Amino acid sequence: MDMASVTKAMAAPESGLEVRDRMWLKITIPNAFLGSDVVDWLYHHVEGFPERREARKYASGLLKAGLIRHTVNKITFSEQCYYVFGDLSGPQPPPYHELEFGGSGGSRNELFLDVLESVNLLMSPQGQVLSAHVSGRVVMKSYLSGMPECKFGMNDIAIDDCTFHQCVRLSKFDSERSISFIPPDGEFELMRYRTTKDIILPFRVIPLVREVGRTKLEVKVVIKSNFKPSLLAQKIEVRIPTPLNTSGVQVICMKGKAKYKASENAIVWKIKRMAGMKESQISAEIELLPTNDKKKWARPPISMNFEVPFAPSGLKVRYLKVFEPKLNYSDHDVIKWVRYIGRSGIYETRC
Repeated sequence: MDMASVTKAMAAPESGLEVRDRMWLKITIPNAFLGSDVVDWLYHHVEGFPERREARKYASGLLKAGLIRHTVNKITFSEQCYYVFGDLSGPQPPPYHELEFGGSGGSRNELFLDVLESVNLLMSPQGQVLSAHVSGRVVMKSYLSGMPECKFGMNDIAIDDCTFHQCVRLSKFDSERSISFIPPDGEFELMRYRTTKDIILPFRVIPLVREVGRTKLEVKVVIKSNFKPSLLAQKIEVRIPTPLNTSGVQVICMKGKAKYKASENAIVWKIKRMAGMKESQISAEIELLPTNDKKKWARPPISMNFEVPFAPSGLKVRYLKVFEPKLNYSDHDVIKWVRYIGRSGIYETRC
């Protein structure tokens, strides 16, 4: 078989080879294994080897091959030192520097993690959630020098299905709650996913519409923010659909502002931002012209758009270890920035 495929074998988290985070000096090497266990698993599970003296000659081949990188700069293949995988899957710009007072600040090495989810709901008049699911994706801007091996980890959250950027090693997710990989430079979609269980619904809408004769139609809708009081959801928009026979509409709201764009047959309520665990109300009286043969219909659900600074799925980033074998830097030298941006898609409540 080919060398690449062989290593890829040890790769599977279930394979024989033990691979765990080891700690040397102050540093902490991510997903590393002993050079011995490699020669072991090499012959024990890899056939075509006469003696263990041949299983080691091969291992030395993988080191020169690159499929296996030396934790700390060393040319000869030792067996009593740790190792980390290379690029098992299928350009040098000038670096930055810390600004000093006439001085050479250490090279720049930071990364950005963006968790972008979109919540979609279809709640019933009384709260009975009907539709519900979150479509998310984790994007990453990499500004790391060389080819540092990284280990991304989060909580575990019943994730449904998902894809992963090629550079992602074969990482079990039900037991690891962490995947490994060699980050391509620049920005890329580390992974994608979609969940439906245990989703956090930012807002809850309590719609109340009453009929008073024909000309009168009362409306009182209240929204309840649902999340830590410390977090503020901004760019909020509520869309309440008015009948077609609308003659005149009067609105009242203590917070934000709300207009009645008839050109769209709906009242638009815009709220600068709103804290957690809080309620807000908007009420309005709708005038109706006697309905002389109106189209066939039922009240379009009340849509809602927003943006909350957290992961509507419950996903939270626990850590992103970075380690460069060739160069000297370890996590301690890397600046890590995260940011959750949960937006809203089809978020409607049955009128």
